[PDB]
Amino acid sequence: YIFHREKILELGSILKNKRLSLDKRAQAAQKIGLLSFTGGMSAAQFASEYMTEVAFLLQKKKAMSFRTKILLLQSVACWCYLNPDSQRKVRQLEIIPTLIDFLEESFQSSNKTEINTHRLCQFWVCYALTVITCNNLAIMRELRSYRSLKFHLQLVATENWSGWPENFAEVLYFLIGFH
Amino acid sequence: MKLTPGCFLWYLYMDKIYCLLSLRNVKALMVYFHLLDVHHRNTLNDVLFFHFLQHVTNLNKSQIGMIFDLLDWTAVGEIGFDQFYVLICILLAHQDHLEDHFMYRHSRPVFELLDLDGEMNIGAANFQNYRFLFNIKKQELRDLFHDFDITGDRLLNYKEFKLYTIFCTDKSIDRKKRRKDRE
Amino acid sequence: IFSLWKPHRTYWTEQQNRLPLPLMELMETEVLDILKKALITYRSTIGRNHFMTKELQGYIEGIRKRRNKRLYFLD
Repeated sequence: YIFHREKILELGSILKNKRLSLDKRAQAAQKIGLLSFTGGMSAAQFASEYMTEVAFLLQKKKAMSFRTKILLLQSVACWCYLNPDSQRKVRQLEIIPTLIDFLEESFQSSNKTEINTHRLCQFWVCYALTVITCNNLAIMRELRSYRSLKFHLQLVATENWSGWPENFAEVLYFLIGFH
Repeated sequence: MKLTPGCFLWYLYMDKIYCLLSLRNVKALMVYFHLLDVHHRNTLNDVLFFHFLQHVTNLNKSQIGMIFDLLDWTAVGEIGFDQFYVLICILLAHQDHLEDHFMYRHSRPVFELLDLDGEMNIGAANFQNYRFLFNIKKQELRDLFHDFDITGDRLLNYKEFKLYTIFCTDKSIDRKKRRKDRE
Repeated sequence: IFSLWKPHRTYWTEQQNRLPLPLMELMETEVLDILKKALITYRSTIGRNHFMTKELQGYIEGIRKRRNKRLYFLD
């Protein structure tokens, strides 16, 4: 029990050291995500304090490289599932509008320098947002609120899915209700 | 015993009430057991787990020696589920320093693993080299031999190990007991 | 009730499956390391003159295409 709690306590004390490169803290945040998911419920209300720092740094997406943003994509994807206090915590505290804000990435901003990593970013953000869906009623109303994303959802219907377990875009469009 | 940090076995969850693992974690481990069988015969071979413990631990080939013939209780060479699950249970129960609580209620299994040859009685030549698993030094081997041999013929018993496993969880009053012992 | 009900119930039917974690498709790097250690001990054992050699060769390209689908363009 408490050994997991104390070890994530000191590596969280690394996580609030500001004067360091971010990538070791990003794989540290991967360790919070995996250890909190393999703990259970009690690890999730233990780790209920620790989204302050990652929620602070997720608005600085225009500075760091693509590795950091895809790393907190699978950090929040590993953290989010089977977690009720999480899934009503995130839509009141700027997460799924921030994933919408993440999505403009490159369809109006950039065209190509090495733009394969861009569709890798779309792969990991859609796999992030399918596993936050659960069975509530709140979140797909504001997903219905936006306008152009359905058209972009058409674009993620167009692209081929290589070696994935199943095509998450078509079950996304099935769950989003614009059919 | 010091395992390598950052490994998968360092990410498991240990409970401090019955000293066990979860249903979803052993679901994950039967998925890795299913994918790790190269000839897919619902069983396990040796050198893969040998390299696995070389990655996750730091122990030389003698430890491979007595580990790989303690786990070969099936006496056919090819191993399976239960020995793998109980061995990963014990090796992730070493570092938590509450393994005395683990064989507080796992008496009959460590009987059956220490009964390497099926006569229900255990000699000193069996566990003289298993002291790496339980960090017991030779002076308290001498003390446990000359203080807890009701059998008296360098041999063990079921109720003797019941006294041994209620002895294992309360060592502070055991040092105050040996403080009282000469008086 | 109504078109709220009949869709989303099936999505909790989606919520039981094997459900790999996002790191379960990338935790096998040391599993590749220990099996490639088994390959180099196997090359010290018998070499290429053999056919269960060929089936573990089929296993190493099978996991090569199994890891390639996440590592074509990621590199």
